[PDB]
Amino acid sequence: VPFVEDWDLVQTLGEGAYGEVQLAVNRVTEEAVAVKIVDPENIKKEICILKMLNHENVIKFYGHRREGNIQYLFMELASGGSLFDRIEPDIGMPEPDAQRFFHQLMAGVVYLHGIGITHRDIKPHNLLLDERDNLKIADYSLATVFRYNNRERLLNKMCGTLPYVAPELLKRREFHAEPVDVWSCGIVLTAMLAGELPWDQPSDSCQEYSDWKEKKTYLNPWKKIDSAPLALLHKILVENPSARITIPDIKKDRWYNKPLKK
Ligand SMILES: Cc1c(Nc2ncc3cccc(C4CC4)c3n2)cnn1C1CCOCC1
Repeated sequence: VPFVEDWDLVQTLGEGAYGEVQLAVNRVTEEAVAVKIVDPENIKKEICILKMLNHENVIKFYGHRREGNIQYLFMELASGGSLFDRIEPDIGMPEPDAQRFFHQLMAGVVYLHGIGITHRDIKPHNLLLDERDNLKIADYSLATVFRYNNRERLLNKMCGTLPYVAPELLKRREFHAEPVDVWSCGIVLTAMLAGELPWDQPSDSCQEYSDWKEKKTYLNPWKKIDSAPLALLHKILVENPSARITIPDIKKDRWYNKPLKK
C-alpha cells in the first residue's frame, strides 16, 4: 500500500535533555503511536532493553529509524497520559483506583525483574495510562541489567529521583537491584493514597524520614492512609533492603488482596 510508511507528528507529549516525544499518526491507517526523537552508546543500550519488552503493563517498542544523527524511537502510545495527573494534590485518589494501579505496577515490575531488567526510576511521571486506564511502565533510559545467565549483578550507580530513591543507594557502595524498585513502588503508593511525598530523601538528616522510622503515623501523610494499606507500607518502606518485603510477599498482603474495586 503506498504511503503506509508515513507518520504525521501532531502533538508534543514531553520535552527533556533527551530530546522530545511526539504523538504520531499514520497517514494511511490513522494508527497513533509515540515517537521518541533524539540527537550514542546510551541510546544503543536503551534500544536493546526496549526490544526485550513484551507485557501489557510495560510500554511496547515497535522499532527505530535513524535519519542523519537523529534517532526516532516508535513505541506504544498511552492516550490517557501519566499517573502523575491522576493524583490530586493533598488528597491522592480513591483507594480502589490506587489499589488497581498498584496491582498493574506490580505486574509490570514482576515482569521486568523476571527478564533481569531493573527500571531504576519508578515514579508517577513514568507510569502512563491507556484509553482504559491500564498502567504502562515507561522510560527505559536508566534501565539496566541486573541478572544475566541466572547470575545477579550488584548495582553501584547513583540514579533515580531523590524522594523515590531507596536509602541504601544513599548509604552503601553496592546494593541489590530489586529492593530499590520495590521501595520506589511504595513511594508511588503513598503518593496515590495521600497526594504527597513523605520526605525529601530517606536520609538520617531528613526529619520526615526519622519520624517514619520512629512510627509517628499520627503525622501526615500517614494519617491519611487507612490501616490496611499503611500495614503494607510498613513492610515496603523498611530501611534494611534485606529485610524489606519482596514482591512474592506483597502478593500475600491483606490489603493487596482486599476486594475494593468494581
Ligand atoms: C497522550 C499522552 C501521553 N502519552 C504517552 N504515550 C507514550 C509515551 C511513551 C514514552 C514517553 C511518553 C511521554 C514522556 C511522557 C509517552 N507519552 C503523555 N502525555 N499525554 C498527554 C499530553 C497532553 O496532556 C494530556 C496527556
